[PDB]
Amino acid sequence: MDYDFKVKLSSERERVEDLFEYEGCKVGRGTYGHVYKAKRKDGKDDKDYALKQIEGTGISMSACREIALLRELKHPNVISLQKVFLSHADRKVWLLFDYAEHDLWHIIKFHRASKANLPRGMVKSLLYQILDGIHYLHANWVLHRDLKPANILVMGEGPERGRVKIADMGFARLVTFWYRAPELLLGARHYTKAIDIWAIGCIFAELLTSEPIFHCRQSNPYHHDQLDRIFNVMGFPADKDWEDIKKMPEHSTLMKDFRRNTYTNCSLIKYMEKHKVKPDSKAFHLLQKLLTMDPIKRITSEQAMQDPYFLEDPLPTSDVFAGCQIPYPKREFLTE
Amino acid sequence: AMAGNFWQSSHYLQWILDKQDLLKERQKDLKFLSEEEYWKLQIFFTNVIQALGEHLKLRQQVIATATVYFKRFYARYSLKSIDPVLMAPTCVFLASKVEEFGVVSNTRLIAAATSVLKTRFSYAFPKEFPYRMNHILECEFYLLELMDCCLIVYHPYRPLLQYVQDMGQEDMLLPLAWRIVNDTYRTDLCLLYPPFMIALACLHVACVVQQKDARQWFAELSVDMEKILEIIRVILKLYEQWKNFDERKEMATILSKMPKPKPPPN
Ligand SMILES: N#Cc1cc(C(=O)N2CCC[C@H](c3ccnc(N4CC[C@@H](F)C4)n3)C2)c[nH]1
Repeated sequence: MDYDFKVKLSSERERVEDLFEYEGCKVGRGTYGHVYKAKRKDGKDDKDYALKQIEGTGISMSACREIALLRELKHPNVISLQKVFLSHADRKVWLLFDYAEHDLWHIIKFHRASKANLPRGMVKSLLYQILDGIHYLHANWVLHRDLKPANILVMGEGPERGRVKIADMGFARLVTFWYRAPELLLGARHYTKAIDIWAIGCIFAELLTSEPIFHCRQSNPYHHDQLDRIFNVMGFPADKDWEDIKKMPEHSTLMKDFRRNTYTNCSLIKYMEKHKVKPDSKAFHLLQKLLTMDPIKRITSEQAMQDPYFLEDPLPTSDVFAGCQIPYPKREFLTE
Repeated sequence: AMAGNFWQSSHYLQWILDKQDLLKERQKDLKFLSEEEYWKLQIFFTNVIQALGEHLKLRQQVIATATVYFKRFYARYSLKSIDPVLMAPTCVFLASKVEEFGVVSNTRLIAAATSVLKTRFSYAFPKEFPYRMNHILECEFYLLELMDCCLIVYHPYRPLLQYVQDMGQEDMLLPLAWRIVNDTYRTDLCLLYPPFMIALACLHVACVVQQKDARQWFAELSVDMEKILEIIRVILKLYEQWKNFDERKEMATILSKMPKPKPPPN
């Protein structure tokens, strides 16, 4: 390499640890890496930032995907990438984002805790915004591949108050499956838009009841205990309800392991009736159209946004909290 | 993924460069090489990337993306900053990750780079490929940042296919038009014009070559026909340069004239 070019780039190169204060402030840890609540060292801001060090060294397929996609995506309901820091010394990649004080995992947990011890259309506004962002991704032929409450962020106090931000575009491809569509559990060889739509339905049922609808206990692309949990809620799919179930790679394993009569009184109706959600409501009918067993018989995000449920009072708001003092506590830190 | 997003893409907003801006930056290297030698070098490394991509059984879109990263890097930087011989396989490696093909193994990437230069490019490289995976991974950090992380690249193959489908002359013209699209990578066209425009220009030359009358179809397009004629001229010019250029006899000398990296203080 040219020495003059090397020293000049090194001098210009902005360092993550010189620009931000984040040590000790880790709010998340997972396969995606480490997320921190950061503050600018120069003080010409006072804003809070989400700073992510990507898992592993170098440009992984996952890091590659998130950087490539976030660089092109511009939607109010999809988290915006602001900066990329390439820590040359240790081959670590850091990503700068605005800080979302809340996420759907923490909000749902708060409600679940309260039951053991949601203003008008907060659930509806969260749904419309989740749908809106996924619709923009699907329009641009981008699949989330791993939608779940933890990566559905929601902004706290500030100019974007109560706005949904879809996070983690790094699920690249070549122990919990509560949000995996039934076709994936039967060895479907591709990710599709309907897989993200199935996932949105699980979040919608979790927002309406506080419980993960397909909550199942803890390598093989076929998961029995999870498929059993799906049938306990939905029921066993009739031949007419999903004709291409026969075409799934794990179909004869499903026939060997399961029996239609086990789930004879199982329906989404009976499940939501127990969780005090009226089956004749417009919220139920929309939920049912998202939670369809057959991926080809599953509604689209564009179609979901046109549902009359969004026209029914109250209308969705741009601020899911709608003025109301956010009862949710701020995100607590971790220790590594 | 990001299909009809061209007018809102990083590619359009940042990587459709001004020709005078491009030539101005090139002047640093036009001290060591003539304009003709610079073009001949840019044709050469386009052919190296293509041979590398073939060896790794990679799709054309991966090769085309690799070529664009390479072109983009040397549009802003000099041939001395990073060795293009290290840069070309680095571009292939990153383009396969971006394009969801996979991560080419350390052994396989270095062996493809070694075998390709030894068997197919021995006229220009007497020595064996000298770089190791640590050099490729290092160069990758540099290429990534000195492109502003702009990884999504639009090519003319996608619009070309739509164009010949509309025409209904897929069987007759697509093999030739597609070939001409490959040839436009020997030139700066990808850095100056939107991909659909290069596709229309390539389809036009293919129509001329095969004597297919598409005047009406072309008149029915809402496009700046002057911009298409500019691209066509570059394509016709490329074929005269192709005829008058023998890379096998001229490339070892053109590579020696090229500027080399200043070493660290010793
Ligand atoms: N990438 C990613 C990702 C995060 C999570 C996740 O489990 N959670 C819960 C714990 C707090 C995490 C958080 C908080 C604020 N911002 C971000 N961001 C900002 C953009 C992205 F880095 C995630 N993350 C969210 C799943 N995938």
